[PDB]
Amino acid sequence: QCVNLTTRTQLPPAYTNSFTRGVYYPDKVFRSSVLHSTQDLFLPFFSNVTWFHAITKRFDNPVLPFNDGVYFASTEKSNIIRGWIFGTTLDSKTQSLLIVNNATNVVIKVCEFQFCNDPFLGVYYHKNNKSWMESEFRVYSSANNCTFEYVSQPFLMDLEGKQGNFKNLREFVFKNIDGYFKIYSKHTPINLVRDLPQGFSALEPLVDLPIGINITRFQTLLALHRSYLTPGDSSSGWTAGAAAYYVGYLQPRTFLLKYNENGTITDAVDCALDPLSETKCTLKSFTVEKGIYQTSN
Amino acid sequence: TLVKQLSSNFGAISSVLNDILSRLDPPEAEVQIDRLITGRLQSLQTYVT
Amino acid sequence: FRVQPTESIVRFPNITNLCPFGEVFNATRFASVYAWNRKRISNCVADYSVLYNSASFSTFKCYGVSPTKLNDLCFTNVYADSFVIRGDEVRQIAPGQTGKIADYNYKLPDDFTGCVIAWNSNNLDSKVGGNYNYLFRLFRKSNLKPFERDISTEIYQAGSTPCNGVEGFNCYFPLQSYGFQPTNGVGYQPYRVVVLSFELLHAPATVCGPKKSTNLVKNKCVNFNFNGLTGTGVLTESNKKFLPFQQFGRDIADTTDAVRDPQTLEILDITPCSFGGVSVITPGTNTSNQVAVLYQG
Amino acid sequence: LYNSASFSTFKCYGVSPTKLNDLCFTNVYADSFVIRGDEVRQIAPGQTG
Ligand SMILES: *[C@@H]1O[C@H](CO)[C@@H](O)[C@H](O)[C@H]1NC(C)=O
Ligand SMILES: *[C@@H]1O[C@H](CO)[C@@H](O)[C@H](O)[C@H]1NC(C)=O
Ligand SMILES: *[C@@H]1O[C@H](CO)[C@@H](O)[C@H](O)[C@H]1NC(C)=O
Ligand SMILES: *[C@@H]1O[C@H](CO)[C@@H](O)[C@H](O)[C@H]1NC(C)=O
Repeated sequence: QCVNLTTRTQLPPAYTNSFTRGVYYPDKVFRSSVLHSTQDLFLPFFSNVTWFHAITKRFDNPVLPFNDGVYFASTEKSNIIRGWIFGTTLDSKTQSLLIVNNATNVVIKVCEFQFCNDPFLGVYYHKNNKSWMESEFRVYSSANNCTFEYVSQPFLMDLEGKQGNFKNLREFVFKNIDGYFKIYSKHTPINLVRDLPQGFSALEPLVDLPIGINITRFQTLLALHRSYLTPGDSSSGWTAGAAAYYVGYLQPRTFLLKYNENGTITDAVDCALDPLSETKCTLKSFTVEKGIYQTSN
Repeated sequence: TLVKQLSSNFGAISSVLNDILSRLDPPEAEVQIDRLITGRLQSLQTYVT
Repeated sequence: FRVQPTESIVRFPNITNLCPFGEVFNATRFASVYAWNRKRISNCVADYSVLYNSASFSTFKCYGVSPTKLNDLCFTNVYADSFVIRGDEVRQIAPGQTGKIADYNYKLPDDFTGCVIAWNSNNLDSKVGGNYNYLFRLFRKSNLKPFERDISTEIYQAGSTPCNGVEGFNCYFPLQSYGFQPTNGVGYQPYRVVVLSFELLHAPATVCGPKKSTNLVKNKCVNFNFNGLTGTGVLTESNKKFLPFQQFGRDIADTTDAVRDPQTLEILDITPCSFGGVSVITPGTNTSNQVAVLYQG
Repeated sequence: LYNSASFSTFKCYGVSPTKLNDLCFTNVYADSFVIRGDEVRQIAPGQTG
C-alpha cells in the first residue's frame, strides 16, 4: 500500500521570530481587572521558530519531535493542511494518535496504525466532475485495537488546489500531561505573505481528549494536488499549492498576565526575558518608575 | 499581606476549612485545623507588632 | 453581629448513569502485580456505601478522605487498579511504606488520596496443584516512580561480569513466580487488591454521589452546595461575562465570588451575609442604667 | 569475594552482596566444613535432612 515519493529537493528550512505569540488561558477561573502570575509551559517571547514552505519541488512533511508541547501556526487560504499524526514510532507496534479533517470522515482514531514512509492525503481532480476526495486514504494498514475511536461529526471543508495571498491565521497549542491531550486554538484574519504577524492573541481551550498514550514525535498531513498535467503516479505526480506553517516548542516559564474588565487576557510579561521584565514581575506592575530595585540573588 | 496570608496551607492538606471539614472525620480534621490556626495566629501577631 | 442562614440548598448535575463498580471488583481475571491494569470511571453516579458493606473485605483503608463522607463529594475521572498480591505484602500498599513490592512494583505517592480495598481469594484462586500464573519483579536497577508500570523483562546484571544475555553466572531472570497453594498458611494465601484513586475537581466534575437537588433560592442568606463547593452567602444574578469553558470566578484575594449552576447553566453572584461589631454607649452606672447601642457599619 | 567468585553457590539471605560493604556489622563469625555435593541443598535457611 505504501509508496515512496521522489523528486523533492530538500533545503535547510528558514527561521523566523515569534514576537509575543502563543499565550493561552491557563485555567477556567474567571478573572477581571487583575494582574495574575502563573507558572506553566509557554512559548518564550522573541523565540526562534523554524519555517516550512509547502510550495524546485520544495515539499516538506518531516517527522518533527514533540518536546513538552508544540505551538503550531499556519497561514493559508485553501485549507492545504488537514491534520496531524502523533505517536512514538509510527510502526504499528504502539498506539498512535490521529486527527484528520475531511468531509467524508474526521477520523480522531487512537488505534495502532502501520504508517507509510510518507503519510499523506491526496486530493485529486476527478474527470467526471470537480469532485475532490482522498486518493490514498490507506495511510495505515490495520487497527489492531481502537481505544478512543471518538469520531466527531465529519467536518465539512471545501477541497480545491489553489494558490494566492494568505488570508487567515490558525494557531494551535498541543500538550500531553497526565494522560490528557489538550488543544488550544484561535483564528484571526491577516493578509500578509511574510513571517508571523506581530500581535497579542490569547488561545482559548478547544478540547481535553483523554487519550493517555506516549507521544515523542509528530508529523503533519498535507493535501497533495494530483492534476491532469502530472502523470498521477505516487512518486512525483502532483501539483504544488501554496502553504506555510511554523513550529515552536514550549518550556517552563513564569508569566504575568493582565485581565481587562471583560475578562480577556490582553497583555503578558515574560519574567526571564530581561532584567526589566524581572523588575516588572517583582513589582507586579507593567510600569516602573525611577529608582533601584532588588530582584533576585 | 494579611489578606494574602489566608491562602497558605501551613503544611495542611488545604487552605480552606470547609474542604477539610467536608472530607475528614473530626479526630483527623483537628490535626490540620491546628496547623491552620497556628499559621494564622502568627500572621496576626506580626501585623499587630 | 451576624446574620444567620435561613435554609440550605444543594445543586448537583442531573446524571442518571450508574458507575460500573460491579464488573471491576469481581471479574474472571485479575492481572499480576508487576503489570497492573487501570480502569477509568467517569460520568456516572457512584454509591460507595454499598461497597462499604457489600462483603467482609479484609481491609478497607482510606487516606485523605473518610468513607462515611465519600457519598457527599464530587470527583473527576475515578481510577481503579486491581492486582493479586501475597497476604504479607498488603502492608506495603499503604502510602509511604517501603518494601519489596513498593520499591520494584506498584507504588503510591506520599500525598495519596483514595481508598485501598483487599479481600481473601483463597476459596477460589488457590489451586491444589499450584498457581504459577502470577509473577512479580524481583530485580530492578533503580526505584520505581509513583504510579509507574514496568513491562520490560531483561536479565539483571550483578557485579562487574556482563550478562550479554547468556543468563548464567551473576545473571537472573527478573520475574519470579508465586506458590499459592491451599496447604500454605494464611500469610501465603493470595489476596485481591483494588485501589481507588480520586483527584480533586477543578474542571467540571460528573462523578458525584446520589444526592437529590433542591430548588434555587435567591436574595436570602442561605447555605449552598454547588458540586461540593460549600459556603454561606446571598445568591444574586450577575452580569459577569463568563466564557463557555469557565465555571466559576475569583477576586484579587482569590475567593470564589461567582459560580455557574450545574443544571440551568446560569451565573450567580456570591455575597457574604451582613456582619459587624457592636458598641454600647453608657453614661456611667452611677448616673443611670440606660444605654444606647451602635451597630458598626 | 562476590566478584570473580568462581564459587558453585554464592547465595546471601536477607542482604545483597553488592551492598554488604556500606553497612557495618561487628563480630562476624566464619564457620567452615566439608559436605557432599548432593548435601548442598540441605545447607539452606529453612531446609531439612
Ligand atoms: C515513551 O517513548 C519513549 C521513546 O521515544 C521511551 O523512551 C519512553 O520510555 C516511553 N515512555 C514514557 C513514559 O516516556
Ligand atoms: C468590554 O465589552 C464591551 C461589550 O462589547 C465593550 O463595549 C467594551 O469596549 C469592552 N472593553 C474593553 C474591550 O476593554
Ligand atoms: C459481584 O459483586 C456484586 C456486588 O456485591 C454481586 O452482586 C455479584 O453477585 C457478584 N458477582 C459474582 C459472580 O460474584
Ligand atoms: C438536566 O441538565 C441539563 C443541563 O445539562 C438541563 O439543560 C436540563 O434542563 C436538566 N433537566 C432537568 C429535568 O432539570
